[PDB]
Amino acid sequence: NYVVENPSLDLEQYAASYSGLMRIERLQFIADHCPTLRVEALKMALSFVQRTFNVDMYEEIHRKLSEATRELQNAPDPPALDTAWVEATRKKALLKLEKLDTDLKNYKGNSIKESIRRGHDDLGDHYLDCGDLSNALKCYSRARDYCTSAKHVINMCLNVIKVSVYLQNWSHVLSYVSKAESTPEITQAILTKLKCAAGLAELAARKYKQAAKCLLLASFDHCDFPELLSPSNVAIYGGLCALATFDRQELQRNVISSSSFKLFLELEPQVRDIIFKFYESKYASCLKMLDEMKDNLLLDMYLAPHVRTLYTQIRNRALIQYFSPYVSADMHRMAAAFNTTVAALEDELTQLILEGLISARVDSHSKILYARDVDQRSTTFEKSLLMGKEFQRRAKAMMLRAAVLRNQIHVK
Amino acid sequence: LVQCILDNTIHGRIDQVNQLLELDHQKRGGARYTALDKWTNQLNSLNQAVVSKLA
Repeated sequence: NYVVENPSLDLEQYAASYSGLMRIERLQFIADHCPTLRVEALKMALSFVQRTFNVDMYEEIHRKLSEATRELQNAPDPPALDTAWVEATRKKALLKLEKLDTDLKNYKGNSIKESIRRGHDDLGDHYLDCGDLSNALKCYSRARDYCTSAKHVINMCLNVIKVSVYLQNWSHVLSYVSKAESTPEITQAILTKLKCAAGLAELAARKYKQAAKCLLLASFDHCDFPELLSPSNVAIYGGLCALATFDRQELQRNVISSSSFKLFLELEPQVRDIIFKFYESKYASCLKMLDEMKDNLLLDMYLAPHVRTLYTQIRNRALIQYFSPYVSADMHRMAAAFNTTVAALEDELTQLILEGLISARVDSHSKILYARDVDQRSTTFEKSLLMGKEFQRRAKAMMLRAAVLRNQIHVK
Repeated sequence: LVQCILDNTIHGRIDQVNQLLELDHQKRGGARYTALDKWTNQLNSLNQAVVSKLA
């Protein structure tokens, strides 16, 4: 599946770009899927997990770091968790939480909807920091009841979106994105954050056409959005999905018209060249950059399974567009339009013809790919004769059915 | 030439083996037999389904 070996990831920037439990999840997966770098990834993870009083995931991360350090003590032939933290962390976490709980329950005796909603949101924020997902949800699911204003609804939607990403309840994210968008009359760019959340949720839900459409509408004025996804990965997420789903004219319009993805492409010049090479029919350089983008972004959270499908689609689409303006396309030249071998391209081309959407015939004698332009009339006549034969057969079947029903013929 | 064809400005393809640019003259004047065939197949499948459901 994944967990492959490959160097050259910059741990410092990827950890600092994100922040929150999202960063915690990013550091864990990067450590778990990138060996020969798991130690520093785990060392940086635990150094940040101990902040904001985590309880359960800390034990898992500390155990993994202890195993990783033990492994380092045998190859070139385990850290202490300082359980004083447990005594310290629990005692502080309880006292402040109990103090906050006492206030809110007293506020529940005061009966103020906004105060109850705000207090419940604060309780949910504390529970998320404590490492209590469902506990935060119930606090957030009690703040949803006591809403008063449109901004309160927007904040309610954002909190549920944030939590359901960690819970991987992407259905709750999409439902709250729709509620937050369609309701309040479709400088403060609030819809941009909602579109970014929807695109990330759709991409994690194995969707590419709508996710790219949502990501392309994301304005760069949002800038800091580290609770869900960094702008650097957002540009990459949009570019890969657009390359796999959007066709040439579809790509050119959407990227240019958005004028925020141009800024996104400036952030990631590699995908910008990939799209530009895709437009200019330089798929040889386009795909070699793609493979370079493969290893750097296959250790991504919601990308690793989907990127392989996305990259497979990109390879298919690139081949389809390349052959389209060709009558006698030499398979040598088409093979030379990439680092692939003649045999490998022939197998890839044969697979594409079997699946379709290339409409070609392979002439293995001279290794030239000839496009197929069948006469419409001949196929029409053939399938019309087949339809007439099938109609006669079905008429015979119906006449036999009528004969056996009229004569009352049935097994007793 | 590749850019122009991909922009739908050129109705034809390229023969790179012989350094040749073949353009579709589209003199057949058809595109109506396609509609006739689609109508034939769709309505015949429709009739078959109706007969199967009614029987």
